[PDB]
Amino acid sequence: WTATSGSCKGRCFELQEVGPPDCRCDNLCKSYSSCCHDFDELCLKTARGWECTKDRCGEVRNEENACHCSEDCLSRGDCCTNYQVVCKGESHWVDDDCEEIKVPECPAGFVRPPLIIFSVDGFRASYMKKGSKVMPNIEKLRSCGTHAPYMRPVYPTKTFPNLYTLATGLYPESHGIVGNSMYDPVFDASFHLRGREKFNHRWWGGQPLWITATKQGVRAGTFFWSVSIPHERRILTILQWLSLPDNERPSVYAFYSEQPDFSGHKYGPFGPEMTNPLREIDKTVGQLMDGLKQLRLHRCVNVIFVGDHGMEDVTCDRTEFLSNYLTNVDDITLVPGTLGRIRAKSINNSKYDPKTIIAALTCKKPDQHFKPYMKQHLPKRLHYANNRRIEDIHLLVDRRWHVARKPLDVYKKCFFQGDHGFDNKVNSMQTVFVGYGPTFKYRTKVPPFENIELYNVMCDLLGLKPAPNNGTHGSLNHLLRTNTFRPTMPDEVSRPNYPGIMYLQSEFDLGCTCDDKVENKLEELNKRLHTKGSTKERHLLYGRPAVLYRTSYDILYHTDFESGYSEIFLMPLWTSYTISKQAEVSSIPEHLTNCVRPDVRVSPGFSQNCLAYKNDKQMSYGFLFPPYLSSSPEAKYDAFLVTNMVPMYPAFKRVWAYFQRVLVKKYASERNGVNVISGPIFDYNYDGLRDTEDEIKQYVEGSSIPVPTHYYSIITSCLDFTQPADKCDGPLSVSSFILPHRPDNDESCNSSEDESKWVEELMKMHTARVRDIEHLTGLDFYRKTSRSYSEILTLKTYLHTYESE
Ligand SMILES: *[C@@H]1O[C@H](CO)[C@@H](O[C@@H]2O[C@H](CO)[C@@H](O[C@@H]3O[C@H](CO[C@H]4O[C@H](CO)[C@@H](O)[C@H](O[C@H]5O[C@H](CO)[C@@H](O)[C@H](O)[C@@H]5O[C@H]5O[C@H](CO)[C@@H](O)[C@H](O)[C@@H]5O)[C@@H]4O)[C@@H](O)[C@H](O[C@H]4O[C@H](CO)[C@@H](O)[C@H](O)[C@@H]4O[C@H]4O[C@H](CO)[C@@H](O)[C@H](O)[C@@H]4O)[C@@H]3O)[C@H](O)[C@H]2NC(C)=O)[C@H](O)[C@H]1NC(C)=O
Ligand SMILES: O=C(Nc1ccccc1)c1cc(S(=O)(=O)N2CCCCC2)c(Cl)cc1Cl
Ligand SMILES: [Ca+2]
Ligand SMILES: [Cl-]
Ligand code: NA
Ligand code: NA
Ligand SMILES: [Zn+2]
Repeated sequence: WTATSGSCKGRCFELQEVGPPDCRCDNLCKSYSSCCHDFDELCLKTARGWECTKDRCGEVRNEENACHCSEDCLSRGDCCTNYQVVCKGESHWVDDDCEEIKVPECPAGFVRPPLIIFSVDGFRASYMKKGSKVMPNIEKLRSCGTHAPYMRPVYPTKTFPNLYTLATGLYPESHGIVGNSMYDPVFDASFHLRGREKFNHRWWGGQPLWITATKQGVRAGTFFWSVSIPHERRILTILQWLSLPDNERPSVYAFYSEQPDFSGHKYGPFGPEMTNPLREIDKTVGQLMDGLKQLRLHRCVNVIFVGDHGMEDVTCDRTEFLSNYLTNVDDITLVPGTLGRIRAKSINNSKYDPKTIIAALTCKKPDQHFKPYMKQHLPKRLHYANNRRIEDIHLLVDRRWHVARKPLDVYKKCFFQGDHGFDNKVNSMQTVFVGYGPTFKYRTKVPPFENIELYNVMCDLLGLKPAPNNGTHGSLNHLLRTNTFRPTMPDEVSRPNYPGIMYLQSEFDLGCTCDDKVENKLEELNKRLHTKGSTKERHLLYGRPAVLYRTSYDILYHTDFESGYSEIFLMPLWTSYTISKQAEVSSIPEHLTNCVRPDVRVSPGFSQNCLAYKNDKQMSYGFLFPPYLSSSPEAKYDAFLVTNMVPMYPAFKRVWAYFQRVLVKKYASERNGVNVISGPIFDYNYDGLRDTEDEIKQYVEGSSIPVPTHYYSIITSCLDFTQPADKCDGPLSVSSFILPHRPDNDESCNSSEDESKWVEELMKMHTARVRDIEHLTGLDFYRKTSRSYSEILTLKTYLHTYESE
């Protein structure tokens, strides 16, 4: 109950929120049924519209008008945004040449440049080029400030997950807003866009920018606007707040637009009806910038123009129906649309079984436009699993498509021509970023980056210390003129051992055999130097990775590769090798097919054994440095060392063998040499973080050899590909992957065919950032390069997406 009989007199859009049953005058009251009786009248004035005209110039202040053109309006801070243009012969901000803002030019009393976040829903990245003729204010921000060709949203590419990621720097799985619709089984509550439950604080995790600012003594405007408050009024309110006294004035502000998303749903991303909503957004930007110029703040404020997601063409006839796959369709709840989430309709039903649901949804139709997943098998790059609100069964829906439970659901809900929510690597889902202001660079283009990074930068822009988040702080330093954050490399926690020859062959009883007792004074001194790290500068190009947790491990040197061998997990954490453009692929000789050799540098007790693999009917083994790429028949023996061996399902060996036999060499030809670092990942609790040994759920039968959940590789070369990977003078180029270690290839519908028809497609799907691999392994790569650390941070956040332009 609200006693809505108090007044909003002088309280319009108050920044602090009052405790009911006192009525509220903040820009949230509408949504709570709690506005004072006189809110509309006093706070939502509209008399005479939004623009000064010639005859209103110097008028007598009439307090009923929406905005003012009277003489005193500037010092009252409530002029219409075009006042100076109409009544003082000023020019519009968009008609002025841009001039570098080298330093903040702020009125006295400003202790820091304010930050204004202008967020636009559904603003697809290509609108910047395609709509450029009708968006002159946005185009001026873009060309004069710092801009990216696009900004990658988070998955799912829905509105609240992304806005809250912008505000917190967190993956939806960590902040908790994992969709536009959700069920929390601990609360036993649901969350929908309509309604009031979305306002309960228990849904919203992490620490959003407005709370970060408040806790550190920076005042914030609101980050939420009631849908009925028109855009002109939101601008005028921000401009009014900017005129408060030094002690009351916020330092950070947010504007939000429902457009062009609202229209994109009805008409499609490029429907002819879309030109007008782009015109109108641009006009709103014009009003803000003219408003800032009037207050002499247009060379003082940092402005971020940022989208939450793009928009794709989607119609009702492109709907796949679960009723065409399942007979039990009434025992399930589907969260539908551009992604699928499935749970049991009732937890009393113990005859509900996720395994048979997945099987009934897997490769059932020739052109199937979705793919089912246990959430833990989703591409690690999506970071979409570690939250009780994310259902165990997920469907990744193809771009342009919908999934629904039954046809009745679609026609008893064609309405729409556009939607979003798809995989965040999809081009149509990309959105925009422009930074304009004293703290951003002048006329600078930066490479595409992910919206998880912005929270750190907004904290930098405001002199705040960011709460712990998923950005990599310093990876966006190149956007900024000043205020950069000077990060330091994390300290190595465990130093390695460097074992020499310490064990006789006959101390090993591992059940391993090798045809290798076939017999020099030149070439024994040679092989000794190789084992001491003579070729290490060839194969370890950027230094050895640092181990950032407490563990016991050995560096092992070889002619063709170097490894960091874990005595705890009985395999390498990392293996590093360089393959030059000239290198040749050979095969495994027949006498060596099943050869595994003891490593006399490493004790029996810290080794794998062949017998476990023999006894384990499901589990076979592969090698991290591939025998196929050995530099010589004699160096090939090193590849069969028990310390280069890792556990692999036969189904996964098809993938691995193709990557190692065909793809590595392909990349080295295309890229002019590559450096490769490969290894195992253990993420049994799917939190995106390295497992400790007591978290391992599966071992090679009858042994202590833990089974990886994934295998990674990091493939580095010279960005200037006229220089070979091993002799590169400037910036690097990287692509990486985290392949799921699965006992079947059910994920690849074409897997019964030749690996050349499906393997590379699978790897592309599981593309990753080096930074994803660092979280999963506790390692830190690129420790010794000739590049600045900020540049390396940017490289570590890079994702190779395999989309076209
Ligand atoms: C992306 O960045 C983020 C932020 O840096 C990373 O997430 C962090 O990961 C940390 C490591 O896992 C984690 O630290 C844990 O914190 C526990 C305290 O949790 C509270 O405090 C934090 C900080 O204020 C707060 O944010 C938390 O809020 C979570 O929970 C509520 C819901 O309950 C949500 O509203 C909120 O959104 C958030 O949810 C998310 O996090 C939790 C995990 O905390 C997930 O379960 C959710 O699904 C969701 O993703 C909390 O209010 C603390 O208790 C933990 O400590 C246990 O484990 C350690 C190991 O060191 C042990 O030593 C401790 O003693 C303790 O163990 C005891 O409890 C165990 C579990 O009950 C038990 O098994 C043992 O036997 C012991 O008795 C731990 O320190 C931190 O909370 C999150 N922060 C956030 C915001 O998510 C994330 O990893 C990054 N992602 C990637 C890929 O890099
Ligand atoms: O992050 C948000 N806005 C946003 C706007 C621009 C740029 C980035 C983010 C956001 C804030 C609110 S809230 O402030 O009202 N709130 C949050 C926590 C307590 C419950 C009610 C709500 Cl309900 C929804 C969103 Cl999406
Ligand atoms: Ca883990
Ligand atoms: Cl959703
Ligand atoms: Na086996
Ligand atoms: Na298959
Ligand atoms: Zn939308």
